[PDB]
Amino acid sequence: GTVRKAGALAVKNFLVHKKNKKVESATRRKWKHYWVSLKGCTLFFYESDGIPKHAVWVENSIVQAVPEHPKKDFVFCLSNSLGDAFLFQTTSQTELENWITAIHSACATAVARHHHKEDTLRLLKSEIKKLEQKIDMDEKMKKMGEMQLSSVTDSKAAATILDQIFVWEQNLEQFQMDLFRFRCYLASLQGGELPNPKRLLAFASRPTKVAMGRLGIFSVSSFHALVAARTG
Repeated sequence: GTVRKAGALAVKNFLVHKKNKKVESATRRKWKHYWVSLKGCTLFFYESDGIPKHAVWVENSIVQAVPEHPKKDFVFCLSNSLGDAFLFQTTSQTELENWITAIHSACATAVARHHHKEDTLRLLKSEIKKLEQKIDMDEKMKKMGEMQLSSVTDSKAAATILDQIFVWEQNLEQFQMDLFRFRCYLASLQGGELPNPKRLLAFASRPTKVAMGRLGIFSVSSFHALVAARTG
């Protein structure tokens, strides 16, 4: 409940997930300036012309720099655990990095408290290892199922296997996203470099690539929103 970071930020809605379960582009709006405080795992927005006006819960979030934003420098994008994303602009490159580190650190903390552990670093490493194993197992089984398909003549049995193949496809996306997120949280705590966004995007399934094409956006942020929108 302590203030981890506070500062001036311009803010704009970027993706929204209202219904159901469909991520859409947010209606176009002016950037709005706020004094913004990160307390625990929540960003509080205060009208600079004066108790918080808005509050955004950012547990299990991902924050990514958007250096290629057209009209603006020091823009970053936070995608939450529900399928929404938000654009923020800060005052400098250093403060951008500071904001990323502080949000990811609050997240790392909230995760540790969810597993009732005090040693956040140890927990994150444990969760990272577990995900890596889940992923390895399900990639192997998925391949086994695909190969198995050509020797299954009964269409009902084949259909059931195809179902599980696609279930693994979706789960693998989610696991990869979660792993990326935990690597962000771990980097924040270690002063390490963030995981590679382009590597993550290579794990997008075909239906996700289609969806992104519909949003008109191919980024860690839109990928994350789509996955999270599945409450995945």
